[PDB]
Amino acid sequence: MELGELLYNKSEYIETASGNKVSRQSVLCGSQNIVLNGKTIVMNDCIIRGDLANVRVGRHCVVKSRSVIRPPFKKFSKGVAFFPLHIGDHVFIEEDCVVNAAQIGSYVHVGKNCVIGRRCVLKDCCKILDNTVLPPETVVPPFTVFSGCPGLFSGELPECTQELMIDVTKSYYQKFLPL
Amino acid sequence: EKTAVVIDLGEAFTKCGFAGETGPRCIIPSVIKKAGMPKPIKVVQYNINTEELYSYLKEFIHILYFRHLLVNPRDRRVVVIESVLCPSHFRETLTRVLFKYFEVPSVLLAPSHLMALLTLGINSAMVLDCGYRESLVLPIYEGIPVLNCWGALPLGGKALHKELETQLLEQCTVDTGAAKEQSLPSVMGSIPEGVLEDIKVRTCFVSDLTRGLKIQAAKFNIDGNTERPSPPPNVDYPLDGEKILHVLGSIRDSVVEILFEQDNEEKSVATLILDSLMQCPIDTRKQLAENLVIIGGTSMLPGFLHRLLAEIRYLVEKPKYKKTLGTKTFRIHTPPAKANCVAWLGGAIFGALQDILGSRSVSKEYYNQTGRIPDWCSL
Amino acid sequence: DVSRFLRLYLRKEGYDFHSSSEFEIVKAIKERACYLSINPQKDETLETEKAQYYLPDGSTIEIGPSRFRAPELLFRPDLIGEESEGIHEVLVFAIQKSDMDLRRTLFSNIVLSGGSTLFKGFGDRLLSEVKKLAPKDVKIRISAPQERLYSTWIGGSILASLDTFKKMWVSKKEYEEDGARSIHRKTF
Amino acid sequence: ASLLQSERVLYLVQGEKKVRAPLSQLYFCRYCSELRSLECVSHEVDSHYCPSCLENMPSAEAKLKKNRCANCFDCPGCMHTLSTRATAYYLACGFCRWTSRDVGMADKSVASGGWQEPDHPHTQRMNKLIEYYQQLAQKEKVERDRKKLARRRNYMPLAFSQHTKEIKIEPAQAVDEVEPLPEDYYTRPVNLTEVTTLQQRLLQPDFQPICASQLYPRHKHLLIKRSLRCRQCEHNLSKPEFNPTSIKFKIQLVAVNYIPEVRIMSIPNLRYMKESQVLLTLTNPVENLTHVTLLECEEGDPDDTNSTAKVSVPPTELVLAGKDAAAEYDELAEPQDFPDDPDVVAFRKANKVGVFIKVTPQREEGDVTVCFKLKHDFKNLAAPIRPVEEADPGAEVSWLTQHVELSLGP
Amino acid sequence: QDRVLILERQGHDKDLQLHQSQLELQEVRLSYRQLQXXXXXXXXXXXX
Amino acid sequence: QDRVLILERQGHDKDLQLHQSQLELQEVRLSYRQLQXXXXXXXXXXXX
Ligand SMILES: Nc1ncnc2c1ncn2[C@@H]1O[C@H](COP(=O)(O)OP(=O)(O)O)[C@@H](O)[C@H]1O
Ligand SMILES: Nc1ncnc2c1ncn2[C@@H]1O[C@H](COP(=O)(O)OP(=O)(O)O)[C@@H](O)[C@H]1O
Ligand SMILES: [Zn+2]
Ligand SMILES: [Zn+2]
Ligand SMILES: [Zn+2]
Repeated sequence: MELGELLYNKSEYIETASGNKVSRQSVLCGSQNIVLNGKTIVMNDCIIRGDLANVRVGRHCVVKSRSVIRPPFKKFSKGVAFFPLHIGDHVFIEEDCVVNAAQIGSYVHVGKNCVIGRRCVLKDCCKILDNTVLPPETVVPPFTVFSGCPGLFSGELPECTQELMIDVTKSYYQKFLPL
Repeated sequence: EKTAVVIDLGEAFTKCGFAGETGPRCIIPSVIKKAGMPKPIKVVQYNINTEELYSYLKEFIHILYFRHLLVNPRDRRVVVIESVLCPSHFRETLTRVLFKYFEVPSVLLAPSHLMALLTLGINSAMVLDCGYRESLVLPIYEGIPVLNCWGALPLGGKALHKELETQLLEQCTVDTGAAKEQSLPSVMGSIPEGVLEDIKVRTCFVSDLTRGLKIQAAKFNIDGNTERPSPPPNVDYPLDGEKILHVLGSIRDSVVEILFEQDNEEKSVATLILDSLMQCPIDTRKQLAENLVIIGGTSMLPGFLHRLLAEIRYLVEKPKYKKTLGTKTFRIHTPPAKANCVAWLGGAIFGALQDILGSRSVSKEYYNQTGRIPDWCSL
Repeated sequence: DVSRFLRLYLRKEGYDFHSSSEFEIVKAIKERACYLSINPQKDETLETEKAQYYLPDGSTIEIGPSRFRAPELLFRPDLIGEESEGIHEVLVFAIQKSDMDLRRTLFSNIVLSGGSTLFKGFGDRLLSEVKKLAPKDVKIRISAPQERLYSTWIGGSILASLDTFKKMWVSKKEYEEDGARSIHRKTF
Repeated sequence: ASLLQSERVLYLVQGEKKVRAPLSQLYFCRYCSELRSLECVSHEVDSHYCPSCLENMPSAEAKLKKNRCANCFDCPGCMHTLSTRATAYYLACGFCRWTSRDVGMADKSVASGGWQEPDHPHTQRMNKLIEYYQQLAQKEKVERDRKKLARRRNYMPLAFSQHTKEIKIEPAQAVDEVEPLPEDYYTRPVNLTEVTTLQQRLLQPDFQPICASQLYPRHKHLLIKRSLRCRQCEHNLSKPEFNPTSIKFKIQLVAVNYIPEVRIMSIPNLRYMKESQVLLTLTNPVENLTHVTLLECEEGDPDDTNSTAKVSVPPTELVLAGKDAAAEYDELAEPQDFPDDPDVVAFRKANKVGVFIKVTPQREEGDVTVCFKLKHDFKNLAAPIRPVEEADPGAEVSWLTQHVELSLGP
Repeated sequence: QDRVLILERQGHDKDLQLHQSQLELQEVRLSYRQLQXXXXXXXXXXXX
Repeated sequence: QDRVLILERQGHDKDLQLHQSQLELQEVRLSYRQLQXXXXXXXXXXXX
């Protein structure tokens, strides 16, 4: 709201360990294969399944409530297996959002309730708008905005994304405290 | 020298590409998606303030020169195709945008009708331009446009889109998907122009003269009991997903008739050729009649060229045109590119001529000095 | 033709008058606001006021440069592309075609008639355009009446009143007996 | 950028055209002293690339290939990048289940090399017309040159010497009767799936087909890498030669990376009166600033103004430390403690200072808008200096006034 | 004399090219100084 | 013609200047490309 990030008070129940905060409400079925190296946030009722995964997330990663990050299955003639996805640094997944994406780049703002397709690659410094469908096996270049049910080039982003996005994710993390 | 770019700014669609090519590289709706506005504003709009028009054209030309075409604007020349009697302030603005902001080397303001003639190769021909706003005709005799014997009527895309909207609202039968299996009239107050255009293209067609003449008298109901031909089957068209509009068979073949209807005045798209040709010089009559050209996307409508050429030969026998244009052989030219992209193709053929282009075209150095674009009005 | 050419220039200003009814209001626009500039080239370079005209519906239209460069086509019909002499030319040519002795008296007595002389600054332009074509140091008097539009009728009204008119006209019985020529031969 | 509403508080540009834009979008010009907008600055073309298979193509190859990738294809039905599937290869879409088999294109033995677009039907007639007009234009050039050098000479067409292969195109034959509309169209159900919409018709302009079976898939459109160059200044910013899979700038320049960015941290009540807290972070390592000015009286386009923001505060010296600092590491005396300013200054963290503005809302009905001028000490470094060799006191002394327009939520 | 005028025009066009190249030299040379700084930064960052 | 001869000699000298300037620009561009290759190596290290 007018550049400034607003207050969000968390409850007592949340798994805070080595900077990484993960809501107890949010199930993450397969805790072994999933890994959170940095000071990540995972909001309540969110899913990070371990269906033969290697879900590596960023330094300041944010996943809002009711949102799912599942790896896609690669339809290979040699052997059909689930491809391990790698969420980049400073990644912001918005609320109620579906992600079946392989290799999500750093410094990205994925919009609200937007379905990303199977085996979908996202390069760094991009932005997917809200109520948008990226089809299976699609690529989005840097400094781009993809939107619509087709999921196609809408326009370009501001030049200063790399520097700006840092402030957003770090401010949200700092502003997001217990009550 | 570099291959000069060709742009053709229209109300419905803009043609864009490079000179010495078989057709245009990009053809897109002439609109811009501004932040806040739900429906995108139209880039060409006649009779508005210059500053507001300048901003829209600046926004549009930017999209053409970077997103659609990929080339530096300052490097290579421009060939701006625009119809004769295009509003003064609009053409003045369009040039001022290209010369000031983009800093183009030189613009050439070619009339669409003379460009359409080059594509065929014939030096003299009659040219009808059934566009979005107005269906204009202009006789071209051996390179010289005859402005004396001009002709225009508002029987294009806009007039056809409006006629379709009116007819659909009368016989309105939509299946919303909320106990609306039964015929529900006018659930939506207005239908968006994007939908109406898609219905027109896919569903509606141009009827034969014999069947059309019956349709005219049928809807009139001039002291006759159900004297209409059997219509085509009713086509169901989806509106915004769930809502399914059942388009009546009568609407498909009646909507077009407003173009070819006489309406007492004796002013149709057909009559406009013969009205112009009768006003032409006596020596030029037989050459122009033999060489007819039908450009514009409105004439793409299926079975338009057959109805027009037939309606011509019927209106010839009518006593007004029977004396002068009685024993004349009307033959249509088939241009190499499609009816929509005839105008553009001429500018590309002209753009390929680097030697003549530089001389005829207005240089930026001249415009910066003078600030006076040459027109067919007095200097 | 001036009304027809004004409609074309009004479309070049961006106001269409396609309908036959809408042609009548172009004739009204012409009759209301259209001034003949003494020098046409100077008024074109000068920025116009764009004088607003009110239509029957109530809508306003800014005419601008179309106002003055429409009736110019009388004095210079080659501009649009009509092969004619021009209003200044036909007057001079008609005098020059006549015998040399009368030329001076015919220049000294010119009368403007009809409605297409009532254009604002018509007499001013014609005088200037005639002078340069006509011989040097010749007196040119263009005597316009106040009732130019109704001049042709008033002439007939006077002619009709005279007792000489009784002889001039052709009787109904004369037309039945004499034949078709009767009307033509008595004309003069 | 979008999550936080950067499209609210805007900075003004100086020149011919005045524009209100977010600082995120604007660029600072270092050659001179005047920030300019994406609109004001001139655009260039650097490199072309495919959005699917990120391959940097040269400018020459693009002109030959008509600004398209040979390997990648976009579907005609919906607008999405196609994928090669095997059984011996067919082209299929993920969003819609349109195949290359549907339209009736035969499967190729080789993956990429086999696929092609048919030649344009009126390509042979085209070249013949160009060559005819080229020869005919060349005659006019010689005539115009001969006429011009005769005028330049001014010899009155003096005959010193004796004065004074042809290409003839056949003009297209006019058909007596054009083909009528087929009698099928009368008394036949029209399937809207079979016939194509305008959008997908017009994407293939060379021979836009009514039927779907004719409509072939066009090559994927190449995208552009923009480089900005100003009117007064020369260079400004640009991009690398490997913009594909890179977020690095060859020359990073932006208004947020020089001019101190203002943000509305707290928003108070909108009912006729309130006290709004706004932050003023610095980007430069060591500098000084001040938000003293009240935007004069009816000067610098204050038409948007619908309130009277006092901001009656003297300059406050803030500095940025490009390092990972702890929560209250050290307390500096002269910077922080000396100008305590409890009423004026809300809080002073690292590269951060909150300031209370006394706004007067409900002067109009709604949509509260405030105009205020912000000053800053711009270390321009216009003169030649290697790692701040020159003192740059006159540069630092220069006070640059940016007319800011903050828009409260209302 | 036509050859003289044409050769003068050729020299003038070459001088225009030279001036454009000089403007590009200045602008892209400030760019190259920035890139030199960037290359130093890149070596340091490679170490880091 | 003698004046034009002086102009033509100066034009040839300026063409030599153009050759030198273009050579310097191309060489600096090649050096920057090598630096960018080094940067790409650094980026590979960073990816690792
Ligand atoms: N391929 C087509 N088939 C049928 N109708 C078309 C086609 N292309 C365009 N049209 C219709 O005809 C019109 C043509 O307008 P156009 O000539 O492109 O614009 P302008 O006259 O402004 O230059 C469009 O508005 C559309 O309604
Ligand atoms: N006040 C006026 N100013 C300008 N033009 C006028 C004016 N009054 C009439 N006209 C023009 O002159 C025409 C009238 O011609 P008129 O004198 O009636 O011809 P006639 O002599 O054949 O009866 C009008 O139709 C109009 O075009
Ligand atoms: Zn500058
Ligand atoms: Zn590709
Ligand atoms: Zn598709």
